[PDB]
Amino acid sequence: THYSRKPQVSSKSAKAKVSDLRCHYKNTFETANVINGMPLRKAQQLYRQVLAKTRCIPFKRYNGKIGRTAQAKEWGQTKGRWPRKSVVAMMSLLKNAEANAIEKGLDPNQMVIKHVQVDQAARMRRRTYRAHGRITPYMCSPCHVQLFMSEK
RNA sequence: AAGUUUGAAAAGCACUUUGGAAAGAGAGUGAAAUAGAACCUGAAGUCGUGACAAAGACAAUGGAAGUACCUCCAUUUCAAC
RNA sequence: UGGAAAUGGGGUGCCCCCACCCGUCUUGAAACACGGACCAAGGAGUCAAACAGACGCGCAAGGGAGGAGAUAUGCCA
RNA sequence: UAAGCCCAAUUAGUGAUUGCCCAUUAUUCCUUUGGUAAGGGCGGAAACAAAGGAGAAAGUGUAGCCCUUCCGAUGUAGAUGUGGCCUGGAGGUUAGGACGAAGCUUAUGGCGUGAGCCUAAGAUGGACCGGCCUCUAGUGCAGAUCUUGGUUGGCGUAGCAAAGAUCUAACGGAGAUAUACUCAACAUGCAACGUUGGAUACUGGAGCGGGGAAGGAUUUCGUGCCAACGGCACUCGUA
RNA sequence: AACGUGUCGCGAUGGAUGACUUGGCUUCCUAUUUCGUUGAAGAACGCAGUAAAGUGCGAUAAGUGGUAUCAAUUGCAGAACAUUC
RNA sequence: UUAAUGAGAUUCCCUCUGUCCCGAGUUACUAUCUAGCGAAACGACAGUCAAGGGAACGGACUUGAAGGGCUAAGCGGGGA
RNA sequence: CACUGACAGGGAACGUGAGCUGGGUUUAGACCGUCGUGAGACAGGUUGGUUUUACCCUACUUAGCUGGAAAUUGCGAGAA
Ligand SMILES: [Mg+2]
Ligand SMILES: [Mg+2]
Ligand SMILES: [Mg+2]
Ligand SMILES: [Mg+2]
Ligand SMILES: [Mg+2]
Ligand SMILES: [Mg+2]
Ligand SMILES: [Mg+2]
Ligand SMILES: [Mg+2]
Ligand SMILES: [Mg+2]
Ligand SMILES: [Mg+2]
Ligand SMILES: [Mg+2]
Ligand SMILES: [Mg+2]
Ligand SMILES: [Mg+2]
Ligand SMILES: [Mg+2]
Ligand SMILES: [Mg+2]
Ligand SMILES: [Mg+2]
Ligand SMILES: [Mg+2]
Ligand SMILES: [Mg+2]
Ligand SMILES: [Mg+2]
Ligand SMILES: [Mg+2]
Ligand SMILES: [Mg+2]
Ligand SMILES: [Mg+2]
Ligand SMILES: [Mg+2]
Ligand SMILES: [Mg+2]
Ligand SMILES: [Mg+2]
Ligand SMILES: [Mg+2]
Ligand SMILES: [Mg+2]
Ligand SMILES: [Mg+2]
Ligand SMILES: [Mg+2]
Ligand SMILES: [Mg+2]
Ligand SMILES: [Mg+2]
Ligand SMILES: [Mg+2]
Ligand SMILES: [Mg+2]
Ligand SMILES: [Mg+2]
Ligand SMILES: [Mg+2]
Ligand SMILES: [Mg+2]
Ligand SMILES: [Mg+2]
Ligand SMILES: [Mg+2]
Ligand code: NA
Ligand code: NA
Repeated sequence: THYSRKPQVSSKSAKAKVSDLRCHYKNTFETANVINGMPLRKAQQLYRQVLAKTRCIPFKRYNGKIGRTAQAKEWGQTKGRWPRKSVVAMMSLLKNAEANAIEKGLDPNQMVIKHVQVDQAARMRRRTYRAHGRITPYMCSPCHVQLFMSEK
């Protein structure tokens, strides 16, 4: 078993995924979730504008004590950020899904994202040095991402 | 500390395509890939996603008796019965 | 004789009423007394010897070995 | 003109006797369980094919041999009983399994006061194992500042602030000038890297100069490479 | 509205359980059974076509000689008395 | 008892001043916002008050008074 | 000792140490007196002697977003 959900019509759908991405899971969770119901072209425009810092990514769940901004009002929030490392990773994933649709013989201008899921992957371990001769964990948290889109 | 315990047999994924690569989407081997490499089974705890139920502020949990809605459950009945 | 009715179970919400946090020492705990983030696996009246009582079994003015030997026996501690 | 205090009533000089509300108490009915428990039955009366039915054990304890009757029932420390429940192995006996064993999952119901037992489904698994009578033991977990492994809120938070510092163009590189429509360009690909040439600074001869001992032992050099490591980054490196 | 709560289907992280066992522990028996200056036990360094560890071996170095057997060893090279060189 | 000496203990005087009357203004690095990276302590469950009684100082109990939800920067009354 | 209208008395864990300070009291060094054979003692004197942590909940101070009268539902209807 691969994907937690199944497209309505398989012959008019494209899929993509990536494992052990080495981006912060909490940052990638917010970046991927905002495009869940959007058309493919509209999702790609949003990521370009986030890199230009004219629009932001809303942080809805993992947002404890982050800054407030005026660009979060269009999402009905007050807190948002511009995580560039997560954005460029999601840009590559959309290109792969677009390539799969063209190979099948579909129109990328008529595709709508219908499924986005981000999960925690296995962690990697480093160490840090504290006062009074203590050693304490210094961990990294990568993530898995999967998605598919369907033609309207 | 640590069973290299995949599979009967490596037959360990030729080839197309997107990517700098890692990899993804197809195709194929095999009874099984939900057996893809330290790979039999794969629990608890924790997390993501979809559908649904609602819900002020009485921390939450709990008892007793009803009601609204649901029920991949059980049993009974279907003709001067 | 059906995508049937009915009666019991099961699930979630709601209403009226009821309802102090577990384990422990202590005369007295809910306590401003101590141990208490979650789960899996592990974790504590045992073996031997002397004595006594209750109960079961064999024999009885007798009861019973132990060590050892002998041959079925050269499969059989 | 009490909903206060002291007396006194029960529908009021009309006719005689109990105004009303609330218990794990009292009376009564149903069911369970145990007795210093109390009784009865247990020689199969006779007769009876489908197309009135079953049962009837001489019995401590059961799915209690059956029926009738009476009484008691809470409890820390503690004692005892249970044809009382559950786990690993042994002697017997009786079954199951590739038409799918063990294990695992549950808005799968049924049974039992309960410990628990059994069935259903798996769109799970792939080779062993259940019941009954005896025997045996390293035989049942919620907590011991318990042991070992894993996870987790705090949390994208505290912070990554001594030693003054970099700027520019051109090469290199996948690391860019990366767009669906509209459209001239900005308002839709950001940030970051090595080398060379310029510019600007620092060390300031008790030097981030050039050589040795102790200690280290290939860290030296060239080419390549960027999975992990250099707590930011790398096309670079004592990797 | 959002955050948050609850139940169900699916998926992650994690490595428990079951089945398996060339290992351990314990109890018995047999005998022409007990090392070294004729240099032992232990320590070091080396040896393969390819060879880091481990195993075996010692410049005759993953081994020479003899007896028995009877066609392999194998990741890839290489070699090729069968009457048994 | 003692000249010289003392990061030794003590009292007064001159000079001096933000020690104070009584505070005000400026600078570098922080805190604060962003990109990358990323912990610990602690953690029964939780978290609005007044009086009452109670192991004689309650977040939970009795009777009253408050209380729409979610958040950013600070603070040091309580969490005996 | 002065000024003034006057220089009243008390509580708040003998209010207030993750607010400060550390002079006193009360470790380890050392001197004196008295006591003890002695090691040592003295609510007797003297000198020198580390003051740790907030990023959690609440309270308080400011600073933002946002539903809602059956206080999220009923279609359950009330106009100062
Ligand atoms: Mg902060
Ligand atoms: Mg440090
Ligand atoms: Mg399998
Ligand atoms: Mg597996
Ligand atoms: Mg799980
Ligand atoms: Mg209670
Ligand atoms: Mg006491
Ligand atoms: Mg108690
Ligand atoms: Mg108290
Ligand atoms: Mg104690
Ligand atoms: Mg005799
Ligand atoms: Mg009775
Ligand atoms: Mg009793
Ligand atoms: Mg055992
Ligand atoms: Mg459940
Ligand atoms: Mg035990
Ligand atoms: Mg356990
Ligand atoms: Mg920060
Ligand atoms: Mg900084
Ligand atoms: Mg600092
Ligand atoms: Mg500096
Ligand atoms: Mg650029
Ligand atoms: Mg330059
Ligand atoms: Mg020098
Ligand atoms: Mg780094
Ligand atoms: Mg020689
Ligand atoms: Mg109070
Ligand atoms: Mg009120
Ligand atoms: Mg705050
Ligand atoms: Mg405080
Ligand atoms: Mg007082
Ligand atoms: Mg203090
Ligand atoms: Mg204080
Ligand atoms: Mg002092
Ligand atoms: Mg003396
Ligand atoms: Mg002093
Ligand atoms: Mg309404
Ligand atoms: Mg209305
Ligand atoms: Na000089
Ligand atoms: Na408390």
